[PDB]
Amino acid sequence: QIDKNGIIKSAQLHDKDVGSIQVQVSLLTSQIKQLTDHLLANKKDFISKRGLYAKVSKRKRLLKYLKHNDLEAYRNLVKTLNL
Amino acid sequence: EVKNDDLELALKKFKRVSLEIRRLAQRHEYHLRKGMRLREKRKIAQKKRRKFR
Amino acid sequence: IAKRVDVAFITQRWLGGTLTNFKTLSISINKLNKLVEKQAENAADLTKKENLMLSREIERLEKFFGGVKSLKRLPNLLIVDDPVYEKNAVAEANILRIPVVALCNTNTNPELVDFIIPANNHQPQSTCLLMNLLADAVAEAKAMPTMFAYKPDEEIQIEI
Amino acid sequence: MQYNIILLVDGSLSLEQANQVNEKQQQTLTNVEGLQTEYLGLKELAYPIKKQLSAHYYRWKFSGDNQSTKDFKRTANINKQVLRELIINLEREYGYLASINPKKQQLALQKRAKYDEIIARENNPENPDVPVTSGLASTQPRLSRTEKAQKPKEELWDVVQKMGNFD
Amino acid sequence: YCRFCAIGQLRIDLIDDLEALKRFLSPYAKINPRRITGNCQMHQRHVAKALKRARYLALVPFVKD
Amino acid sequence: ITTTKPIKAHFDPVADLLTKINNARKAKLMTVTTIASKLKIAILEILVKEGYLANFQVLENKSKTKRIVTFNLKYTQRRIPSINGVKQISKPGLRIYRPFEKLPLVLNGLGIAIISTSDGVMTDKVARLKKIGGEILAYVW
RNA sequence: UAUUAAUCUAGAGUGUGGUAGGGAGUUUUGGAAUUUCAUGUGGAGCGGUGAAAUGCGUAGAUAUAUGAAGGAACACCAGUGGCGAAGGCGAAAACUUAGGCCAUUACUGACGCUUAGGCUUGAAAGUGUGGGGAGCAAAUAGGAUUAGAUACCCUAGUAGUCCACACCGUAAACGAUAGAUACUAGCUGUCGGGGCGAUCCCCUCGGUAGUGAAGUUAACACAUUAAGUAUCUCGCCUGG
Repeated sequence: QIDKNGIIKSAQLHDKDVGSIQVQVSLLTSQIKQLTDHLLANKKDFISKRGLYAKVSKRKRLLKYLKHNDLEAYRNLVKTLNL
Repeated sequence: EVKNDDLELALKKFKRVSLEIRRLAQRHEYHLRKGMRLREKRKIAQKKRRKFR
Repeated sequence: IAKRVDVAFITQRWLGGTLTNFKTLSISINKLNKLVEKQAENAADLTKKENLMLSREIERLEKFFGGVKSLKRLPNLLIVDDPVYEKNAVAEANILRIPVVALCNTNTNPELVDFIIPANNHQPQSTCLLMNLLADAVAEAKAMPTMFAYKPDEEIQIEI
Repeated sequence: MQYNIILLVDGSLSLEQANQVNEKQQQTLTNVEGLQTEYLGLKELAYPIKKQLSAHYYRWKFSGDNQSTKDFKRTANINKQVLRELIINLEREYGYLASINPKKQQLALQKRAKYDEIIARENNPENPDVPVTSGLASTQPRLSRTEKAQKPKEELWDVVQKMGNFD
Repeated sequence: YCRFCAIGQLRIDLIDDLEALKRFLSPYAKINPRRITGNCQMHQRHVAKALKRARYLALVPFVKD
Repeated sequence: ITTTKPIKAHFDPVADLLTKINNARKAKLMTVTTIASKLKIAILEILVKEGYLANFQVLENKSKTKRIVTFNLKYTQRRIPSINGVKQISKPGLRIYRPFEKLPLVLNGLGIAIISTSDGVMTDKVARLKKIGGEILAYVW
């Protein structure tokens, strides 16, 4: 399982936040890692590949938007390596 | 039916049983397309619905 | 109501064409006059077939052209019980310029009626009361007595 | 998830040896705890699975690791003593947290009123009564107020009409 | 009239509900249609799955009545 | 004043208001509402001061978090809306700006076009009086 | 409107709780039926056609009783059903995973649409590597048919139909309707979520169908899921 609660505890920015940028990107990275494991397990899960591409597209667009509208937005990338 | 205690009504219902068996085997005495098979199934369902209001 | 007040009436609904032109109404009234004043002298002289044909023609004229025998110009008004089931005449009246007054509950097109009467005709008593009210409304014009206009009573009659 | 493990012994056998093999085969479970020992007695199978028409059924109830069963799966299939290893988990369509369960009074009322104990009473199982009294999933109200209004007008009647005294 | 609609249980287990399933069994040991059962879409498929699992457990004979 | 079933801004002021107007005059609807903005406020102002529109209101609940406008249409007892036709010339994909002597007129002067140059929207005759051209946005008549 | 500066959240997702499915793949398990074989009886037919024939039979077949092997499809439920972006998806279960719906009283701050180039998936037939190959069967042979029949009919028999790996990327891959954005009379069924509650009906948000006014299209026809209303983007169209 993804164990989202640890991801919530990882990079909180508020006293109560589940929809901030950091939580979204951390959950995206966790899901990317899990899906990479599952696709290297079985190499014919096409729907899983489509979901993987959707997740990576979401992550890329959010990261680019943060880097455009803010400067220190990608400060969570040193503590959580990209890709 | 399976049991038989009436005079001839048991064979009368066995006629229905044989008709059901024949109509089920109707799908297994000649081969056709799977899509055409499901289309025929839908048409049979529509005919049954017309028979059942 | 027709036998009470001297006005034309329709027994069976129009088949179309009996209201858009006067020439057909003229030949109809001429046929009625000829038929009545000729059958006044022909009831048993020849075979039963021709006399029965004369009677059948009289009855057919009653069925369709029964009430249209006292008009020289096109009807200036008409009262309809419902635009549905009588669509032909109301459509002609839309084509024509004659004003329309009619009964309609909700199953109508309000555009086709110029004097809306949202009176339900499902219950017979209301229809009877409104028909008598309109008969009394047209009664005062020809100086004939009125019965149910201000009377403190409702017409109650079990359905026949 | 839950674990309803229905287990079959090798046909019609004794009870002592049945408990012996049950508790021996239960040792294969890795670390999951919370099980209840149970037996469903001597039942009659619908068709001969191998040669027998009667055997003992067993029902398991516990919850734990999802990887603590494939070992039991591979041990049960090979051996001839255990025949069927049906598994039910919380993937079977279900749902209840604290309030979807206590509705059995509906069937209680059905059983009570539906049956006729008086020769002059008939309550059909499919009858309408219009019982909706209060509670309607309120229409999500949202209030406001005007601050800059202009040109107020009122129209009451709009349908086709025409003048009178048709001459 | 459906028994699974008159209770609103929305869940059925294999044990202690077999009598209703056998009541819904034609003398040919086949799943009865939706003409009489009263099951609409969810009770119907749950009953079907339960009967299939019982068949796999030799609780209802397949074709041999 | 209360309106549930929350509304959504279509894409932009002019297109939304124009399609609402066209659908209302097709369906003979009295009241039509939409999302509030300065441009739509100006459009409603000019179209109500030009004698083509009934009452118009702008409202909010407690802040600009939910701020909308609503308007009625001028009518007649014979069930005929005052407006008859509309066509948008300016589009989100194309905006044309024209000088003074290139100022269009609708019908032949009967219709009113809406032109904003530097002081909100205005009528064609006033813009020609001030000899300021600018951009048109829609023809109504 | 183009830039920047900030703000707010009717967009957007996120989370919370409820939530539904033939969604997908990997791994195990079952029965029904067919064929072959072995054993029990069996003695002149069997099989097939509109009519017949080809074909099979005393080495004892079809008919059956029991059992085994074996691989192909997973009736019943199964339906104006459901699911997914499409192709397509229906035995049972184990593991992982996909997206959807509802109240949001929660969060961030417009982060949204479309998408040239690229990338991924993409029936069925076939190509290559290797197994397995019960039936089904193009080409192939025979017998009937026809004036002729290289066809429809029947009996034979490989490729193939199955699977593991890497290919093909074709179609009526159809709703012959690109997506999105809001808005515009109604009515009748079905299902999913919420509340009330013996069922049933009720309301609210939705998937999904049918009927049907404005309006549209040349007509047919379409009708809140538009071929209406207008907008944004991409692609496509110029006689045969």
